[PDB]
Amino acid sequence: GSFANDATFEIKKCDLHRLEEGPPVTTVLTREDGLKYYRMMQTVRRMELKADQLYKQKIIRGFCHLCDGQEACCVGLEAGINPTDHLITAYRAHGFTFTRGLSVREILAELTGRKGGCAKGKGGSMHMYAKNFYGGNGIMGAQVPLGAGIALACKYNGKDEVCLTLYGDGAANQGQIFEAYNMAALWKLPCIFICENNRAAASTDYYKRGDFIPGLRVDGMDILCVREATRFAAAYCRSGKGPILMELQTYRYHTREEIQEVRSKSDPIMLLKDRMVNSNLASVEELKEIDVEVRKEIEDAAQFATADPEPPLEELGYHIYSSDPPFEVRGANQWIKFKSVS
Amino acid sequence: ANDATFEIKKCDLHRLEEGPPVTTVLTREDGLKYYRMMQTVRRMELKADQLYKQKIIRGFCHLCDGQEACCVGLEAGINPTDHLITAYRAHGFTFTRGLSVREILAELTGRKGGCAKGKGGSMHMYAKNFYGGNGIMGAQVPLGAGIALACKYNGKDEVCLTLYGDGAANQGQIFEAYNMAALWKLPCIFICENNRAAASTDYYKRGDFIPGLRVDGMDILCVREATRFAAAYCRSGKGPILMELQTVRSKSDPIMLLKDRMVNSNLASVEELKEIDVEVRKEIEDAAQFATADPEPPLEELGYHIYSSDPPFEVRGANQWIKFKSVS
Amino acid sequence: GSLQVTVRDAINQGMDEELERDEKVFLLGEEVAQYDGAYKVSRGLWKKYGDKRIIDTPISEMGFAGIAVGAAMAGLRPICEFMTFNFSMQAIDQVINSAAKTYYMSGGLQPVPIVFRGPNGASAGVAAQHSQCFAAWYGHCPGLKVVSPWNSEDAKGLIKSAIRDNNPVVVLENELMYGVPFEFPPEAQSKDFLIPIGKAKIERQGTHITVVSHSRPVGHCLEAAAVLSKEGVECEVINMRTIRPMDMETIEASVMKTNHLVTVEGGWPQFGVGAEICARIMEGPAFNFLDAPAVRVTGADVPMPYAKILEDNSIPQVKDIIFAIKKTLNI
Amino acid sequence: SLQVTVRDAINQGMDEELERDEKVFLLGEEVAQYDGAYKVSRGLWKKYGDKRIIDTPISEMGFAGIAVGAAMAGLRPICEFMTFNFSMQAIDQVINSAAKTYYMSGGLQPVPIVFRGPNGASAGVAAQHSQCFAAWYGHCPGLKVVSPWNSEDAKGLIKSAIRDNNPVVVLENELMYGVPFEFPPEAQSKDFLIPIGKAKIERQGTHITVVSHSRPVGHCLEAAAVLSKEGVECEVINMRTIRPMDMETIEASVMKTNHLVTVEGGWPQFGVGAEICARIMEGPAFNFLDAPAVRVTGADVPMPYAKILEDNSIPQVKDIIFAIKKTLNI
Ligand SMILES: Cc1ncc(C[n+]2csc(CCOP(=O)(O)OP(=O)(O)O)c2C)c(N)n1
Ligand SMILES: Cc1ncc(C[n+]2csc(CCOP(=O)(O)OP(=O)(O)O)c2C)c(N)n1
Repeated sequence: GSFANDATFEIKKCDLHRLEEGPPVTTVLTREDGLKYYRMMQTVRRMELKADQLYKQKIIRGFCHLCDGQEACCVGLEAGINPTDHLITAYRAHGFTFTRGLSVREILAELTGRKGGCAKGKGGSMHMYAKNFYGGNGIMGAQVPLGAGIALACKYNGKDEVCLTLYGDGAANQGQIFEAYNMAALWKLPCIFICENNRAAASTDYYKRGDFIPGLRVDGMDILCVREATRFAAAYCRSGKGPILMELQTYRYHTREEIQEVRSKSDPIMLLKDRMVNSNLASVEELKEIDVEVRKEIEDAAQFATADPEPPLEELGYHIYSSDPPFEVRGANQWIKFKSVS
Repeated sequence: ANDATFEIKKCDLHRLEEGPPVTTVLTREDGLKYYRMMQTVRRMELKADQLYKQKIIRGFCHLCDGQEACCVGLEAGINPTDHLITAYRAHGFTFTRGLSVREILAELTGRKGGCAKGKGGSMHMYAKNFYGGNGIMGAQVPLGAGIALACKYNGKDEVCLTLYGDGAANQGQIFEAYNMAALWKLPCIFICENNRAAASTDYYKRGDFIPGLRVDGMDILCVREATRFAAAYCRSGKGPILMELQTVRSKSDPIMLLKDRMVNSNLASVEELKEIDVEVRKEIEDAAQFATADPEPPLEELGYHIYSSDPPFEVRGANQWIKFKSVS
Repeated sequence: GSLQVTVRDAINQGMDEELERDEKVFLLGEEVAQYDGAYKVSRGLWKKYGDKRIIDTPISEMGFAGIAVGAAMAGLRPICEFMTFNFSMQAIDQVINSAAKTYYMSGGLQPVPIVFRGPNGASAGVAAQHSQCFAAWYGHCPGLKVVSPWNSEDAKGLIKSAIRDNNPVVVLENELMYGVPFEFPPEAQSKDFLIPIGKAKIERQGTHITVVSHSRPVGHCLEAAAVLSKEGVECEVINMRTIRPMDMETIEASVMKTNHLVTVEGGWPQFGVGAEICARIMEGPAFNFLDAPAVRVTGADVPMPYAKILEDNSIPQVKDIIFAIKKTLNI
Repeated sequence: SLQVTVRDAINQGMDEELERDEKVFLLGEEVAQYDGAYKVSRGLWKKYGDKRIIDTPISEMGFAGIAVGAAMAGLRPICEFMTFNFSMQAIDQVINSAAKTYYMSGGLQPVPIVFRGPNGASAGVAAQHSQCFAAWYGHCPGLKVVSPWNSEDAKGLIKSAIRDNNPVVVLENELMYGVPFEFPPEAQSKDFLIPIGKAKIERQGTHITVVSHSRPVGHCLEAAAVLSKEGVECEVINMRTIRPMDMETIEASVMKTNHLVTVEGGWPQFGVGAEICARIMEGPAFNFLDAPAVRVTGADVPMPYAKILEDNSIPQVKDIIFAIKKTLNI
């Protein structure tokens, strides 16, 4: 019946590329941060499991890429940056939308295409935006030059902000990424290129693909190992040394495909759970109490996303241009006219 | 003298343990052929420059003077059955790949006697196993990888040389071509023509997993030997390879270097190389007058050659009453 | 002796028969081999022909499209698949500048026998970046041939003609049509079945109004024609099949009988397929035969929204075709 | 009044907007120290420096996406393509990343950006450097597409394009860069703006409406001046904006002239003229047509190199007069 305020942990050593010294191999996790990181990861988990359920029920249409098993990435990266920093990723943005501040109600309602969604039902799974969160992007590789441009604006405004620009390993051969490498290093943009490797390409050492840009390969199932590398990479960009490449090694949960041998040994929520209990940062009963609250909050949000009505037909043409006067757009024929409002 | 051995610069290597030899044998016959070929390309680009300044040539006219050791050196290291493709600076390669000076100049001046009947101009000239110049930078690099794919597809041990300038070395599609060429072990020789906007100027290293070598592009003998090495590499099945050619006139002219080498080793006399200069210079003036006196292509052939192996049809002109006949 | 064949199976039959016919033909694209096709169109092809002929490519559109065009220049006959045609925009320079214009610039020396195929246009809940129709864009460019099949006959006959043509051919398929079955007559089951590029097909004889469309909305035009037929209005539904060069003689000959014209398309209205048909009917010999102006039925003038109610109203529906037809006929 | 070339008028526009708003910057190939590939951005780098006038490598898809990214982050870039033929490498970023983004976000993420550069035919640049992209970009919702002709058009539209909070494509013309025009004091002002979406009547007429955009507008004025000596008064209309085009001005003209001819530089099929003809037929002016509207376009071929062939692949003054006389049965 006594709780330690903090505890020191040994973190995995990152593989380096064109770097003499890397992130520290020890870090301090406080009890408050541990409980915060745990609740955030368990929320992302139960949110993706609920989305998977709605997708099977065909309530969600089109695309629905889930990030379960990568909770240490979106939560670990957020713990290593500021809310005034910038982040952009591809089509698997459900976790990042929640970690960057949007509610589970907004995310699920958008997935179900309802008026209560964060994009008013206009975007769906792949196009969710938030403050300093430049969303998911459906065209692979396209978000990498976009993030480099956000980093250009970070340097342009000179407020020592950075941009995290994520892409999966399947997008790592998009030519525009190599064009973005050269410009980011040429202009020393505060851009952290993050390759989300899930475990096609002649080289699988994605942290070395920037050639002239230094890189570090990180274990993405350890949230503390991701947090320390993010703090290292963010400080690197804030010093004016230019861009940096960061490979997060993770695994997705979505017979031979038994692969309980990833949940049992490497699940990011279970790893943070075991670390906090052995170091007396929290009790098993405490973390079960958090699971119950989170599951109730997701079912309450899923209930909202299911009962919430569709967007009104009168708003089909809304928000085509910004800061423009109202006009009409043509429908299925010349007699169908939708009003368009900024 | 029948033959002579020459010292060539040692190439800087990337992911290669052994490189091209640092000595080579040049025969008298090859020397006179290389000299005449280089001197012809030189006088041809200077004549085009005059016509371009005289506005007889329109639009674009990128000259390759000073790079004569590249196109002639590369041709000496490959076979006529090999394949080559480059960007917009293709006048020299058009001549080394078999087209005559008359066809090249007449095409530059936009006359019916041009190799493309005046339809393509400076940037779009094609020849046998020469897949031409290309106006969009970098686009020719994936094309060469596809020609190498056909080389592997047909399995007759042919290779493809794919050239791009240093200004195009940051085109994303080049890195897409790198990854697929090594993945499929394509017999593609990526050649970056470096002269003197890029975070890395070690262009022979940009292929990362693809091995590279940096070559002195002003020495024709060094280009020939590096090309033979790269061609043998691709023919052995080891996949692609990257080759950087670095390309003042007082001690770096490629013609002046080969001229001094052959005279010092008694491979040729000063009088012979001057007589070749006269023969070459006469051939350029004869081609230039033909390109100037030759009439433009006829207007009746404006729509010709839109589709291949198709029946004839008519295309719309400036208005619906102008109809140009189109024939394959 | 007819069979029930899906459009997906008809394309698969076409590509399979052309691969066996000419060893220079090969298929490359994302997931075309071991995954059996992103939409299962190339199922079984890799097991039959191997790594040499069915080539899995990385996600590098500009790169492997250019590789296909390069292989075409060297004498091969590639089939370059884009997973959807939204992703072809990354490679569109290779289609236009490297493939379409080359034979003309070469003075008739360098032909480019290549096929660009893949689904085009709207789907179901895939949002704005995955719903664009590129029929007008590719049809705008000389040196290309652009086709847009509808049913199973269209798909197999056009895909075989596209492969045998010595020039760049764009085949704009439709995902929602892949799983739709049609009666497949014995003539289409043959390995010699060809549908010529540049000729449209009349899917329904009519005398009151000419309805021209391509791809999936052709089925909606037939549904509208069946509804209006119970009211005494005979529609002549025309399936373009080819976008460039389109068959205007067939449309003109129909208008000379019906005196009314309505075009139906899935893509965006401005500078679209219907705009060319209407402009061509006004410049042509059929203009004096119109008893009413020709009207266009298109998709809504917005990026494709996600919500079901919004997406349903951004695409021509059967009631939208009937509405435009009754406006033209003043009934 | 001063003699100002279109190239100088664009330079005045960008300079005034850079001075007005520090969030505006220009990036592209050779825009800085080379003073511009066509000298359009001359002196801008010497005035503002590396921070605001950014020379980029030859990486079209790369720096166009970088421009859009900076625009999402709150800046107002000016992204120059050396010609719009090279924009095809970056057209995915223009369409999917910039045009469609505000709509998909539900009104949360605007993209204030300008894509400018010469468009269409030139002189001897062959097929890959002569393509016109007016119809392609005008086809896409979420974009605004303009195509200036004279110096007033260029400065007024480039300033409206920069101040608009949405992606604007500015299709310039290389052969118009060096052409001088009378520049009135109203155009010399720093507050001179031409609104996007309204056309300008360059010549009043009563016998036929002639609509065009970009360089061929001048050829229509030459054609109208020749026909005026024959008793035919042409009403020449300068579109200025491709999307959303000003059909009300064209319709009002057709209702007076009863005849319409469209003239454009790009390819005929699915081009700009095709949309204008469809809109008058769907519109209220169709009953006022006493003759079908005809399209004057470029030849339906890849642009050839030879001087005689390229001259016949571009609308000439005699081609406009011929189509006009066909419409009037004279
Ligand atoms: C430029 C581009 N090319 C192709 C695609 C099609 N595509 C989307 S996601 C994807 C990868 C397969 O999906 P998933 O199962 O999520 O694998 P991951 O995304 O994890 O690689 C592909 C090929 C695309 N969206 N964008
Ligand atoms: C993909 C592409 N982008 C832009 C251009 C426009 N462009 C043509 S040449 C050139 C720079 C080359 O100039 P120069 O020094 O004469 O040729 P180099 O020495 O670079 O071979 C540019 C930007 C192009 N041709 N292709």
